[PDB]
Parts: sequence; structure tokens; C-alpha cells
Amino acid sequence: MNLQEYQSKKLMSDNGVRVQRFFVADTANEALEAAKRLNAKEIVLKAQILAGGRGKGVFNSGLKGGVHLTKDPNVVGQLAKQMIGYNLATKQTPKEGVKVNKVMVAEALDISRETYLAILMDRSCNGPVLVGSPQGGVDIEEVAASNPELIFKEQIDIFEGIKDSQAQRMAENLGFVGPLKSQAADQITKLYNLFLKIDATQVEVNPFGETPEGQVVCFDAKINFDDNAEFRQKDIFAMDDKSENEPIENEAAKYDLKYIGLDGNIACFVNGAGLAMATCDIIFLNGGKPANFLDLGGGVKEAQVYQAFKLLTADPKVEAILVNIFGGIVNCAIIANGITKACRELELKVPLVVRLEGTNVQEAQKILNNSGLPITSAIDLEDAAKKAVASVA
Amino acid sequence: SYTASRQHLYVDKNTKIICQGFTGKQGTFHSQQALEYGTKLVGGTTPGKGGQTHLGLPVFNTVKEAKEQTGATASVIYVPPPFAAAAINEAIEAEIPLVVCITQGIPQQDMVRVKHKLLRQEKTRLIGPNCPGVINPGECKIGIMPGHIHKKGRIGIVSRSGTLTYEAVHQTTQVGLGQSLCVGIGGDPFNGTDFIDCLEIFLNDSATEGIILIGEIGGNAEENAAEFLKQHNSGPNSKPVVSFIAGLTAPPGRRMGHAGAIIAGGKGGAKEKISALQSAGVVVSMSPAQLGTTIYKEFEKRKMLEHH
Ligand SMILES: CC(C)(COP(=O)(O)OP(=O)(O)OC[C@H]1O[C@@H](n2cnc3c(N)ncnc32)[C@H](O)[C@@H]1OP(=O)(O)O)[C@@H](O)C(=O)NCCC(=O)NCCS
Repeated sequence: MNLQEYQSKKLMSDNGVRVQRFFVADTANEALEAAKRLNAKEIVLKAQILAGGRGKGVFNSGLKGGVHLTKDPNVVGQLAKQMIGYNLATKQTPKEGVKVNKVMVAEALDISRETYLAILMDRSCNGPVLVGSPQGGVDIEEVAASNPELIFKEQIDIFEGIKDSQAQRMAENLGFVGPLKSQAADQITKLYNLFLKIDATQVEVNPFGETPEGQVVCFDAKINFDDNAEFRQKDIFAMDDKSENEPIENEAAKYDLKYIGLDGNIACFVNGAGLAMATCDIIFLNGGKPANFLDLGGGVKEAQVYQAFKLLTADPKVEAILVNIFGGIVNCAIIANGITKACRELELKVPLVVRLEGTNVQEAQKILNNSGLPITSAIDLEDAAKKAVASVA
Repeated sequence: SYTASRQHLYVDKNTKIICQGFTGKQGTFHSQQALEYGTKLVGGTTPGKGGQTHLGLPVFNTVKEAKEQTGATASVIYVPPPFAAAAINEAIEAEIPLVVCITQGIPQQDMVRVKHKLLRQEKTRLIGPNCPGVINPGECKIGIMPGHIHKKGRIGIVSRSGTLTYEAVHQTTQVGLGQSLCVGIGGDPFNGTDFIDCLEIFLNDSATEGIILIGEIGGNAEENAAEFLKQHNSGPNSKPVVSFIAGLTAPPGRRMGHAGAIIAGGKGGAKEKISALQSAGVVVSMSPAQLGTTIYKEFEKRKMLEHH
């Protein structure tokens, strides 16, 4: 799931993390009044979209740039008038851009020092870990490659909680000194408790830094959430902005199907994520370009097969479909009849290749061959992949 | 330490099983299936239904009581995600030797807490969560895998996937080699058993003459297993290892179905896992359709077939 800048910044602030003071406005007048209420010397206006590259984007109002600095609340309102309700296009958006319904009006803070600080569960140490670097404001992966001596880690015990000694040591390794070390340690502690409270998989602060006036601030952050915890994080998942997701992925999620679009033309779906990945792979190994990953989940349910076809028959780049169902006990003739039912009712127009394993496969293949539809059966996954690849120009 | 419980993975004809979540929809269906396979399912738990009967077997309020009355040495968990970690902890506190958690969707943070307890004891061995279970073909099946495709034989299989494992099972049955023990360690990032745990069992089991390791993107368990094999599968009586790693075509930063299948911060890609394993002597099958033929050929090279 995805949060707008103002949603993650509010979540942070509501949990004691120090961020720039800000308001959200959805009209130009609200932006002007918000700028007045900041009582700040320097103000930043930022359009709220999820895609990157706002700073160099263009609105279909003609206004250049999604981030503007000013001292004048009147200017904030005037520029917001040429943002709100317009589409903002960046290097990371489609050409139509993204409709901007909200802007953030925040105090513009100068940055004296930049560091990197993230909290995540360590898959090799089996607990939370703090990951920090004094080399802030840059891709942490680059820092790891170029300067691995500047990557610091503190393993935390889930039941002990974060200790002052751990927070202080990380703060020191990040380069904070004196009272700012104590501030940074306290902020690390608050970020750790936030990470646990919200079932984050990662809380990444970059830059985690200082202002010239001597405050430790989380200037920008990215939070990733554990989907498995949605049942106890309803308020946070209710904020999920799906407006910039691929539309078919949104439609898939409605039905508990995990769809991931790829850049290809041979669609596929499979019961089981490992085998779904493997089916994408084997299409590629045999000279094709998979169009998507689609895991139907456990249990071969006719409704899941039906919805899968509904998703794929929509995508204009799909030129063929490889269905791979390893159903064990389920009667493949029932699955076969469900497939022909879906292809008729949803008007399949592309070649379909079906690999069925389970019981009653012979009758299932007979059903598919007699359906009058462009359907071919496959004897194994390699045969299915070759047939799929050869079904397209 | 917790590694002392690895031997509990090797279920057999004497393993007696209780089902946690016995009276639920999936606990009922797979318990019915287990009794047809001849599985020694002896009862199950549902809090508040102790004293009832289900599928002709006793229902219990606690794992402790179920264990005392049935003598069970293993439990299988079909408990919903909000409560499944508590179910695992209950089984651990009751010192069930083998616990197999099928449940998908347990919060990762719950499982970090579970592992904290798990790693500080050694009576209980956990397989899972988000896994299909374990099977000793013809002796004991714990979980949801289709028994009929297995055949007792000489390939040990360990896998992070469900149905992709059945592909490997089907292929090794078809080529006539069969399986000694198959362990689905599941698709979550925090779980009770990794590849090394199973490799240790396989390398020291005389019935296991070759190994298939099925992995995928995410984490570093495959790379850890490669290092283990460099150190412990190199002397005389080494065993052939074949592998397939799912996710060569996976994009970065996306959860590919399984909670643990994600390339993050540039780590977890399939290519690096394939190269690590190859450098440890593993024959990595690039195609998932050729696991059986690849391991068969390795048996042929070593003259491990009956016609030799
Ligand atoms: C675990 C799972 C199967 C449960 O779904 P379900 O069987 O449809 O759920 P139900 O609500 O019918 O049954 C769960 C039962 O557990 C019981 N239960 C709850 N807490 C319990 C506990 N601590 N101990 C024992 N039983 C418990 C519930 O009371 C319920 O039984 P009841 O209806 O008789 O009271 C499901 O959540 C799931 O994870 N499915 C996917 C599994 C999967 O694909 N795994 C990966 C394989 S590779």
C-alpha cells in the first residue's frame, strides 16, 4: 500500500517524531490560510502525488514545478490555485499526469547535516535492526557498495525493546554530537516504537538530519507496511491511495488475486506463487515475454479461474494465455468446463494453452479440444511454454 | 540449542498428529483427507469445544490436554492469522516435538516474537508458517500436499513453494526415483525451518541419496545453504544436489505472491542465488520442468541406478 507525503508525515508526527510543521489544503484559499497559520519565515508548497519527480514536473495549467518555496502566504495560495484540480506530469507518471487534489503547505527547513536511518526486521538475525549511515541524502545501496564501512547496524530484541545504549550508539555513529546526539537518540527511539505500532516492514528516514537552528528532524521518509497486518491496521490501510496503481492490479486485489504486470505479451496464471513465478520464467527461457504474474492462490476454485480470465481478456497487450493448474485432487474435467465457460462468457479472443495436472486429465483435454475455442492442451510445463511462445508472431 | 530439534522433521509411521483448528473448514477438510491416506491423526483442538467429537476423534480445549490424552508427537495448525501465532506458541509451550503451521497471513511481527521463543528452546521444531507441510511417502503426511503423487524413494526435497514442489515430486516419481522426505518450509520471511536444517537431515539420512532444493527470490537462505554445502557436502560420500530458483523474471520491489518473495534494496535476486549454488557444486536446473531429468542424470553419472 501507498501513503501520500502528508499521510506518512502525520503518522510520524502523531507518534512523537519531529517533522516540519505542515498543513494539507484541497483549495487555493485553504492553502493561503494554512500558509498564514504556519507563521513561518520560509514556506514550501508541495503537490501531493505518489510518483517521483514532482520538482521538475509540469501541470496542465501550464505551471512548471510541483514544489515551490516562498515567504509570502499570498504566493502560496496563488500557486496552489494553479495546482489543485490539475494534472501533474513528471518523468515517473504517465503522459496524462496525476490529478492533484491536495497540496502540503509546510515550514521550509534548512538542512545542516544529512544521515540515513532505517528500521526493519532483519531476515538473518530474526529481529528488528537499526540501519544507519552518516552518509545521508543518497541511495543507501550505493553507500553500501562504495563505503560499506559507513553502514552501521544495531540488532534489537523484540521483547527487550530498544535500549538507550543502542539509540545513543547509533546516534553517535551517525555523526550527531552533544545535545543533538541526545535528540537523535530520542528520535530513533520514537521511530522504533512507531515501526512496531504500525506493523511496518520498514521505516526509512532519508535525510535524518539537523537544522542550522539545532533541531534533529526527519525531513523525508518512506514507510512500507506488512500486508498481513491489515486486519489490525484498518485505519492505516483505509488511507491506501490506489489512484496511481496499474488498474488491472487494483481490480485483481478486489478478488484476493495477486497480479503483477510485466512488460510482455504472453499472459499466464497459476495456482501457487512459486509455480506462478516459475511459469513466467519458463515462458522467458523458451523465447517469450511474460505479460504478468498471477497467483490464483491455494485451491483450484472456478471463481478464481473466472476472475483471472476477466482480468487478462481486458489487457490489450495480451496476445496469448498460458494457464498452468497443478490441481492434485480436483477433477480437471470440472476445471476444463469452467475454462470453456469463462472463455465463452468473457469472449476470449487470444490463443489459450492449458497445462492441467490432477485427476481425469484425459477427459479434461477432450473437453478443451472439442470446445470450438482456440485452446490447446499441454503435457508438461515445458510443452506449455513452447506452445505459448509459438502461438504469437 | 534449537538445532537439536532438526531430527523432529523426519516424520514416520509412528508419528501421531493432532490438528489445531480441528473443527474449522480447512482443518476439517484436510483432516478428512489425512484419515483416508491412513494418517495417524488422533484428535485436535478448538478452544471451547473440548469434550466434543469430530470425524470420530476427540476435540480438546488445549494442546496440553490433547497431548496427554492422545500421546501426539506432532501438531498441524489451521488457525486463522489473528490467532495462529498464539497457536504455535501454545504448541511450543506444550513441547510438541513437531509443529507444522499451514496458516498464511500471520503478521511478520508476530512471527519475530514466535521465533524469539522458538530459538530459546529445543523440544519443539516448527515448520512454517505459510507452508504445505512435510511428507514421508507411505509413512506419514502432515499438511495439504497431494499424497498420491509421491512415491517412497531416494530424493530429499526442500522447498519454499507449495505447488512448485509438487512439480518436482511428480517429475521424480515419473523418472522412477521417488522421494525420501519432502519438507515445505513455506513462503514467509520468518519461519521455523530453513534449507540448512533440512540439508543436515538429508546429508545424514542413508535413505536420501540425492537432494532437490527449490527456492525463489527474497532473503539469503539459498546463499546460506550454498555455503553449508561447500563445507559439509564435499568429502567422500557427497550427495548430488539439484536446484531450481523461481523468480528470474521478477521485477524488483514487488511481493511475488509469497510474503517473503521480494527483491529489496537490490538484494534477493534469483541470479545471485543461482550462482552461489552453482559455486557449491549444485546443478541448477534453469527450467522448472527438468528437475527430475536433471537429478536422474546426476544419478546416472555416479552409477547410482540399478542397471549399473
Ligand atoms: C488457516 C486457514 C486455513 C483457516 O481458514 P478456515 O479453515 O477457512 O477458517 P475457520 O474459521 O473455518 O476455522 C478456523 C478454526 O480455528 C479455531 N481456532 C481459533 N483459534 C484457535 C486456537 N488458538 N487453537 C485452535 N483452534 C483455534 C476457530 O475457532 C475456528 O474453528 P470453529 O469455526 O470450529 O470455531 C486460513 O486462514 C489460511 O491460512 N488459508 C491458506 C493456507 C495456505 O494456503 N497456506 C500455504 C500452503 S503452501
